Amino acid sequence: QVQLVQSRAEVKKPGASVKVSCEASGYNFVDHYIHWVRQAPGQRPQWVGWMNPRGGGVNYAQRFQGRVTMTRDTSIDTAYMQLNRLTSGDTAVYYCATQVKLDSSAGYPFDIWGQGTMVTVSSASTKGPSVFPLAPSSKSTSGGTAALGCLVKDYFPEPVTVSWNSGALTSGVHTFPAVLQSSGLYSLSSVVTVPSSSLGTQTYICNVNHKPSNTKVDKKVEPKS
Amino acid sequence: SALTQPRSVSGSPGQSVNISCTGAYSGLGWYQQHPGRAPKLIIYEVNRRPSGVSDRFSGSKSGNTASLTISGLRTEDEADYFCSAFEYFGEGTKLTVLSQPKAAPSVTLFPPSSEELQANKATLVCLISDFYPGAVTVAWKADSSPVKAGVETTTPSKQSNNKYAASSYLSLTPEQWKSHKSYSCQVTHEGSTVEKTVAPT
Ligand SMILES: *[C@@H]1O[C@H](CO)[C@@H](O[C@@H]2O[C@H](CO)[C@@H](O)[C@H](O)[C@H]2NC(C)=O)[C@H](O)[C@H]1NC(C)=O
Repeated sequence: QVQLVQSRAEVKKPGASVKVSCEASGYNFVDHYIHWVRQAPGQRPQWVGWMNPRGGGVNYAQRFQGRVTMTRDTSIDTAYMQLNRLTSGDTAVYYCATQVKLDSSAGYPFDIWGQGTMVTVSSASTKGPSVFPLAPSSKSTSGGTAALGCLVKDYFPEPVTVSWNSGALTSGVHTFPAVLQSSGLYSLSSVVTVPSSSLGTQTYICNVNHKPSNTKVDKKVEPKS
Repeated sequence: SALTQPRSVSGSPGQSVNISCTGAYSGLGWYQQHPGRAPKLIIYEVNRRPSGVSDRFSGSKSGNTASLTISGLRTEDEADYFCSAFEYFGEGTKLTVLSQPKAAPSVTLFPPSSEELQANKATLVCLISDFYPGAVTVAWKADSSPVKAGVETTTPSKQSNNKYAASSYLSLTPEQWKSHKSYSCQVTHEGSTVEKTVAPT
């Protein structure tokens, strides 16, 4: 089976370098150019360059010259791509690709693709979140249901688990996917919908656990003044 | 080599949709891509399928504009589609296969908490849920004037009930929060707007 298999994802500090590997199998490695294509999240693929594994020759896109390095080890059929002095603009999934099973004259386009190597370049360091209540109000309340929640703000990295009253409250809980601020840290909200008449008789705690920073926080969400 | 293709196309199950791509040497490559996966070449040399690619995908080209046609639309087809010419790629076309009734978003807006304000920060939290298709635009208003700074909006994501959810965060300083009598979160979905507003206490 003709395939390319790449190395695991990497989280790098600005200014570091990353070396992504790409092992080919099921065909003759030295016979086909290895192409590297990167794709920033939600953007268009960006061709980085190709490497001729027969003689090691390379051609890089202009905006990477002097910064990218493409090498190969023909004895184990793996190509490498090293990108230096990383910035946040280099955050992307990095693919190796090649043309093998095609009846083509060009060597473009590519029918074999690696699974991708996510490279995230961030200055964020591991940090537990600050939890803030989101209080029920008359603007939340509708038809006897009140919406309350908590704002899990500024943590890194993913994930956090949110639960309510130690998971005793599960019905009506909606935990939203987190946003990544330009700060580099994440924030998410969890909202739970409860009977408004239950308010004041019932106590609602949101439990936040951040295993990476290893914090655990409990915080209550009761009606304001 | 600047290849341009429409931003989005839509269709229902079982019908046909096509995606054009204008630019020099266009149509020499057509890629389909599902989230978290490598691009899958489906068409090459304008009209040829590689082995393993379905009959339902077809290619053609008229003048400067190659067209990718997908017949018998399945929900499997919902994906991003890229044309390519040698090293260069088009910007991409998201294809939305309409698999469920149109559902308007429900919106919830929380003001900054008192504890966040005592820490000299203010976040407004606009929660958008239960909408289909997965596409909203969020605008913020300070009283009546648009606000563009301090806004972070998530891409839509699928809930357990197959509808979509998104959220938007407006970061203010306490003084800006207190110097206006209201802030609004306006969520536009399929050309129809839903607004929610909050006020300093
Ligand atoms: C792509 O699909 C569109 C339809 O969405 C085609 O436009 C239709 O073309 C046929 C043939 O001329 C007509 O019967 C329809 O009335 C057209 N509708 C519209 C709105 O134009 C278009 O021709 C297709 N293009 C290609 C290259 O297949």
